[PDB]
Amino acid sequence: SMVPGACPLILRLSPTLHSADLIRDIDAMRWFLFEDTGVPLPEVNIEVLPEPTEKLTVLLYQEPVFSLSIPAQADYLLIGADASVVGDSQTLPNGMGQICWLTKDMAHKAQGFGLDVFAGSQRISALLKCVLLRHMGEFIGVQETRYLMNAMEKNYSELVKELQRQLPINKIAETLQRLVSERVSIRDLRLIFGTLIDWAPREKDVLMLTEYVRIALRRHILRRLNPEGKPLPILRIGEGIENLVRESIRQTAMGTYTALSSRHKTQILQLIEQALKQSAKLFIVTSVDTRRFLRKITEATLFDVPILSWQELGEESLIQVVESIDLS
Repeated sequence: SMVPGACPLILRLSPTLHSADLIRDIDAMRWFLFEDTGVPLPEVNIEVLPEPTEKLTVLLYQEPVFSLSIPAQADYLLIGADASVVGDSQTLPNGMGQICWLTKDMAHKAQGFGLDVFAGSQRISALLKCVLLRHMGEFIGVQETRYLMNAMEKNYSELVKELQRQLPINKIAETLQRLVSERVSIRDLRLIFGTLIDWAPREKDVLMLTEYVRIALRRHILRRLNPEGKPLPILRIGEGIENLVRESIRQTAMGTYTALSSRHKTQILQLIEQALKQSAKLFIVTSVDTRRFLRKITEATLFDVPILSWQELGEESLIQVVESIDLS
């Protein structure tokens, strides 16, 4: 008893909406998260609250980040879809999306528009999943990279045994973290390990190895952003900002970080945020030698905002320059 080591993931439910064949739903949820994003997740212990408040809490390493109260009338949960039908709209914490509760007739009407709607137990799964995608970078450390590299040795022994003698594990783990953080799938381990073996002796910076590994997954990146090959509602950055960041980066040579002028950071942030309010959804483009720093700036907010570059863009990808930036 009193063993050290917190519990990874645990779900607290009121017994009014419990054991409605929830186990199968959460299984089928994680068995799909795995093949969607590669990271394998741990089992989900479920706790029963002797409570009347019909509440649910999802505790992450014995510390809470999601807790919601479901009204009695709630049913036929819809999640952040179009405003065609509005039964009851709601906003989630930390900007994790918006939900909407629907009536049966409104649910059928929504289904008519080709959307999807959940009811019964599957609403719990579709909400838990929405919670997890926001916190996928938590389940990748020095101890899970080892599990992946031990699973591989079944069929790729001579590849991992050759990757090991080029990098220490505490850099492979960092690279995988930097990748899965930006919602880039890592299910193709063969290609990542190959690209890491190629460039390892020529470079000792994980922050650069990540960029090189990122260039090589153009198909696996674009196929997800732009199904059926539609033109990209892109944006662009201003040459002044590009140059400013360019000289700021070299301000330090060893740490490889950029000296920050808040009297430029703040303006860049506000100007970008205002520009996105024009409904230019995603696909901010930038120079190759700055994308990492640009994402470093934004990650504090506006998460789920892709920051691509020209190298990740195919020679014949269909483009529409919808906006441009003037600050300098």
